[PDB]
Amino acid sequence: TTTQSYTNSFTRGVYYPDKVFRSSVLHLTQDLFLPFFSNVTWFHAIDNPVLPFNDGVYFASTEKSNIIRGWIFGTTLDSKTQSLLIVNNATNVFIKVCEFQFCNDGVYSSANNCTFEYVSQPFLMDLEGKQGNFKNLREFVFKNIDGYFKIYSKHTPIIGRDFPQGFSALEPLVDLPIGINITRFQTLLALNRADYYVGYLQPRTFLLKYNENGTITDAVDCALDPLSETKCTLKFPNVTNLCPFHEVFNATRFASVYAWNRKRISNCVADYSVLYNFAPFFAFKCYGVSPTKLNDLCFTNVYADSFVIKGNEVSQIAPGQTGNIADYNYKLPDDFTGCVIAWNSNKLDSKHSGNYDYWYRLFRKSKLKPFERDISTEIYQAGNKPCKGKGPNCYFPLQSYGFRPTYGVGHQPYRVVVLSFELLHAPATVC
Ligand SMILES: *[C@@H]1O[C@H](CO)[C@@H](O[C@@H]2O[C@H](CO)[C@@H](O)[C@H](O)[C@@H]2O)[C@H](O)[C@H]1NC(C)=O
Ligand SMILES: *[C@@H]1O[C@H](CO)[C@@H](O)[C@H](O)[C@H]1NC(C)=O
Ligand SMILES: *[C@@H]1O[C@H](CO)[C@@H](O)[C@H](O)[C@H]1NC(C)=O
Ligand SMILES: *[C@@H]1O[C@H](CO)[C@@H](O)[C@H](O)[C@H]1NC(C)=O
Ligand SMILES: *[C@@H]1O[C@H](CO)[C@@H](O)[C@H](O)[C@H]1NC(C)=O
Ligand SMILES: *[C@@H]1O[C@H](CO)[C@@H](O)[C@H](O)[C@H]1NC(C)=O
Ligand SMILES: *[C@@H]1O[C@H](CO)[C@@H](O)[C@H](O)[C@H]1NC(C)=O
Repeated sequence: TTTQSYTNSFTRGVYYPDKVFRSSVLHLTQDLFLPFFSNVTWFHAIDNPVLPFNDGVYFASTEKSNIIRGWIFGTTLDSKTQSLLIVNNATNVFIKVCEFQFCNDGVYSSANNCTFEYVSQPFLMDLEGKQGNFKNLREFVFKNIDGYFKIYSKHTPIIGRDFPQGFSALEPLVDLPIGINITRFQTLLALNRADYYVGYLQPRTFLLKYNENGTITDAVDCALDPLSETKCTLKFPNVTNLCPFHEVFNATRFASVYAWNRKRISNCVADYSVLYNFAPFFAFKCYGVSPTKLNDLCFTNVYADSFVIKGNEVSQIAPGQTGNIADYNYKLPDDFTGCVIAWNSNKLDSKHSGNYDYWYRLFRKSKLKPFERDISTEIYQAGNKPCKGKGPNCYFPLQSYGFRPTYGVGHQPYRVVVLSFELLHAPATVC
């Protein structure tokens, strides 16, 4: 079973917003943070309630050695939507993104459209002074800002008070881009023959005091108390491996725009001159960076979203645009920093007697959020009758991009690959 008693969080759950060292400074940040004094649910164990996930979750736990392994994320937690899994097995982790089926207790039996996994050093550290009284308190913070699942942690012992209220910062451990939809949240247990602290983050403005050593000593909220609000107001590397752009441009089944195959590029040397050779460029509209000055810049990560679309939709693809593709199929974010590449390909998307392999979505319940995929076949509703049967007033969502060797250029196949560069203060992986 379990219990759902409520307690107070006090001044707890503040993590270094960036990776920028600061000294004798009173830097003010706006991001997701756990509100000061803000209602954290303390649970027990002796079944395992699936907790809602929104705007990140603050998770703390006090245990003897180990009874909590990891966490599960995703939506509907079934074999119809991709899901996460972060079990800290033994002295390592097991992070992965896969459409997990079920276990109802080997935590999954899914080996389908999965892979896309990330392993790393274990997130569980325990030390004892020859005695078990050293009940170290493990605090974690997770968030899913436009994917890029972020994870923060900090282990601190000498827990003489239930949920110490003293200040404690949180250091990041790993930042892997899952790029999925997360709404639910669940936790794993262990075996044997008082923990589960859970708080939710909300968008707040924090004012943080930084020590000369960079350690965050004190922080004050700016939306909690009149005094707090007033106080707030007054306050290239050793790489030679050429990037796989070759395959990116030498693929044969650049997917349809309804499933934009995103390709992450890292640990490589990006000489775009090869990118200039596998494509008589018809459109090289770069927004965040000048294409001439691309060989003197270092990007922490590069994303190569590849999809073939029609001619007008090439002009459609741009930051802040409109159309049946820019709303329901692929929406580039407004502050895009990257390049779009669209050369012609009427030799691989054509044949006599025709071809209709490709696809696109004219019918979605809402607009597509920036960099989000929506692969699903649901009949669009009309009137007040939910169909899923197909016909008038009952429409299938995606209609075909049937390509043939003889259309006008406005209808001719256009191979589009869009590069999303990362120009932000962080370890440079691509140069
Ligand atoms: C910031 O860094 C200083 C230089 O390392 C710290 O001073 C030291 O403190 C350690 C023990 O904490 C001593 O062993 C050493 O001799 C020296 O005095 C200083 O404490 C630290 N300030 C912090 C962590 O707030
Ligand atoms: C906060 O916790 C108190 C004590 O259990 C409870 O009465 C109150 O309703 C909680 N507020 C919210 C919004 O959860
Ligand atoms: C946990 O599972 C991962 C799966 O890749 C494995 O690499 C790791 O070695 C395991 N943990 C251990 C044995 O410490
Ligand atoms: C994987 O997804 C494709 C469509 O994207 C679907 O046809 C296929 O059945 C899926 N496989 C599984 C079971 O994950
Ligand atoms: C994440 O989950 C919801 C429900 O599954 C889904 O509609 C959407 O992709 C995400 N949330 C919203 C409303 O943006
Ligand atoms: C490259 O190797 C040299 C020699 O070992 C080392 O000093 C340097 O720090 C390395 N650079 C990077 C970015 O790893
Ligand atoms: C792909 O094939 C070879 C490399 O295998 C290359 O010469 C050719 O230009 C490539 N074609 C395109 C369109 O990228």
